[PDB]
Amino acid sequence: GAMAQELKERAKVFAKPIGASYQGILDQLDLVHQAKGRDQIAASFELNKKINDYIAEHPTSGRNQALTQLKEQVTSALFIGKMQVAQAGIDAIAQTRPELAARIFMVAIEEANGKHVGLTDMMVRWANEDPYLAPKHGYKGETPSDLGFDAKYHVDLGEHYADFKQWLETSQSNGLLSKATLDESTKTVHLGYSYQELQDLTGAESVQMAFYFLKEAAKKADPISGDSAEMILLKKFADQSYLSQLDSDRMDQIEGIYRSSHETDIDAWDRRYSGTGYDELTNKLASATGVDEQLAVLLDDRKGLLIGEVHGSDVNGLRFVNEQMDALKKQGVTVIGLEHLRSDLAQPLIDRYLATGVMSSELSAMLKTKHLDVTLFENARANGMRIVALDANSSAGTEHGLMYRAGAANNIAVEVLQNLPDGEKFVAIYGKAHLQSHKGIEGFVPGITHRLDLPALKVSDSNQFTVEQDDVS
Repeated sequence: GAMAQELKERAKVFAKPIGASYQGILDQLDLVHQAKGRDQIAASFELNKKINDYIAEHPTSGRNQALTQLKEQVTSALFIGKMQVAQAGIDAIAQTRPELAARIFMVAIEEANGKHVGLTDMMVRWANEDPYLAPKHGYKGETPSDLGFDAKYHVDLGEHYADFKQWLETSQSNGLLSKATLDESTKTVHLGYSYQELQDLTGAESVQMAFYFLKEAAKKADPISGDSAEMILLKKFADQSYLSQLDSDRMDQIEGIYRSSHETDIDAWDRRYSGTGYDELTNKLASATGVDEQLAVLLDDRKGLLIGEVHGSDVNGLRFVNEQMDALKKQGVTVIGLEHLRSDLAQPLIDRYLATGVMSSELSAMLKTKHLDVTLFENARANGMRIVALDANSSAGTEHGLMYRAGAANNIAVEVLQNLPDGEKFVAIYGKAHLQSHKGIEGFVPGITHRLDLPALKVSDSNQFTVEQDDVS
């Protein structure tokens, strides 16, 4: 009958029933109403995204222009006054990455107040050109709370589930990969390790095998793009909380790189370790014969030592520290720094060994991977010294990836080696890649040497120290 369907129709023209995607907008509004600080800003950006997503799927919906005005009101409230100066860049990122735009938005507020001018454009340029800041969906859905750890990935293995299960349980029976839980019902694995942390445990054949089937499983999920296995795991199987952690940390490092370029006194460094300062130091160091009085020159009002090693053999640093450890102890050295290990996981393992005297399996696997002598850790514990890991959690094809690592290594070196107890020196071992400063078109990052006010050193097979010159194009 013509009656009804018509009666049904204007029941809709008046009060249209709440759809599944309009409800998401109505719920997103409640977040804008209740949230404070940065969360409220991010919610507003997420609101605009859900509005823009709604209009695309539903062009003829009558809610469009009502939502369009709503988006206008929100956008105007956000970028009022001096905030419109960087509106274009931020709002462009907010179209795909609301939470990332919010972090930059907070910086833009401080820059509207005169603080750290130029940081906003730097963080925008990074978010547009650095692949690691590209839109990363990750895994969204049901996540277990039974885990005794914070899962970084939720990888669906599929056909490689059987082979992964074997090498995982083989590793867990050896005290490796403890933070990992399987689920055959979904054939997924709740992994608590990053791509970088697994790579430092590949010294054990059991882990490297499981690492293989993991990387292969990711390539099955996305063989159409040019993304590496590491990138796929982030875009497809990464935990949402972990992605927020990575984005937050990566924003902090850019801000760290920014402040390093203005506040680090390079003028004093070049006067002390370059030109005349380099000549005065080299000649005074050359006059010293034997190990002990050479260390006296190098630690003459200097917080520590920076010895460099390059790729291949080149391990005089690791050899000198192990053999002449008490010679360092005499000079006041109490800390030994290694760039060979990543701080986030290696440091609790090292501290537990230095305290109990028992080396865990996970630490033993790391030492095997990085070809580190266990005798070093034994002599360090016997001498009451502390070994610290100095590497960041970054990758080993853009320039931004190298600048991130160079800056993140600086922050680690600062929070560990810069402010030791008065009288305590240190001996850190870096590659010659970080003892130098990064001078690229896309930015500048001061080297470890600059932020720690120390020269770059090189020790020969005859235990003779020579001061390396700064690499400047």
